[PDB]
Amino acid sequence: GILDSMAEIVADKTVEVVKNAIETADGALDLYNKYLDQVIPWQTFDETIKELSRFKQEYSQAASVLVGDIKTLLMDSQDKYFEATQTVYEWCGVATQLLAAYILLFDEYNEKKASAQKDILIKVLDDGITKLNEAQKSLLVSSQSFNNASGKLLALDSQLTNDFSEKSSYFQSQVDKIRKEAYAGAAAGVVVGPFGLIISYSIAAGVVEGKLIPELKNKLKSVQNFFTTLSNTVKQANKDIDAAKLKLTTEIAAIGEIKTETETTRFYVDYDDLMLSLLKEAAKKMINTCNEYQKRHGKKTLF
Repeated sequence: GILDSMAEIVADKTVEVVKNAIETADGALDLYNKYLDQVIPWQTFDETIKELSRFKQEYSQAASVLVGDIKTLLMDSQDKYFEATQTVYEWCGVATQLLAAYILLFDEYNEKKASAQKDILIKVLDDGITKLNEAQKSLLVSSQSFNNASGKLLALDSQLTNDFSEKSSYFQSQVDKIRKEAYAGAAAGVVVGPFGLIISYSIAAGVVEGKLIPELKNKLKSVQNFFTTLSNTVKQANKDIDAAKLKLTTEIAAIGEIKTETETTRFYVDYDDLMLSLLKEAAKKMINTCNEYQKRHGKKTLF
C-alpha cells in the first residue's frame, strides 16, 4: 500500500542519514589516525631533536645559537602535535563507549531505545565538533613553529656556508688546530679532528700537499648536508600539517551539517536485516578506528 511505500522511503532515508553521520565523524578522525599519525615522520623529528646537541661545542658561536633555536622550535612543533593528539584521544575514549551503546540498543528494539540511539549519536558528533575545534588551535601553533624553524634553518644554512668557506677565520682555525695536533699524534699515526673526523698523521701533517683541506671540507659538507636534509623535512611537514588542518576545517563543518539533519530525523523506523547490518557495521568500523588510535597513543586496555 501507499502507507507502506512511504514508510519504506522514510526508513531508507534514516539509514542514509545515520550512515552518513558515522562515516563523516570517522572520516574526520582518520585525518588524525591515518593522515597526521602516519604521513608526517614524528619519530624522525624526535630522533633529530635528541641529536641536535651532538658536537655543539664545535660550531661557531652564531651557528650554535641558531642550532639551539631550531631545536627549541622543533620541540614545540612536536609538543603541539601531541597536545592536539590528547584532545582527539579524549573524543575517542567517549565515542567508543557511545558507539558500542548505539549498536547494543538495536536488541529488542523499541521507541525508547531509538530515542536513546538518536541522542547518543548526536553527542558523539557534538563532542567531535568541540574536541576537533580545540585540536585545530594546537595544530595551528604546531604549523607556526615548523614555519619558524624553516626561517632559522635558512639562516643557519647561510651561517654555515660562511663558517665553512675556506677563507673564513673559523675554517682557518680548524686547519691550524689539526696542524698542531699532527705533531702530538705522530707516534699514534692518527689525528682526531672536528665533528668526529679521524685522519692519518700523514694527511694531518701535510706529507703530500693539498690533501688536508679537501678532507676537512668533506667533513664540513656532511655537517651542512645534515641541516639541508632537516630543512627539506621541516618544509614538507609544514605543508602536510597545513593540508590536514584545511581538510579538518572542511570535515568539522561537514559534521555540523550532518548533525543538523540527524536532529530532525526519526530513528524509530522499521530496520530490515540489511539495514541493521549497514548501521552496526558503520558504528563498528569507527569503534575499530578509535581503538587503533588510542592504542597507538598508549592506551593499555582494549575495549
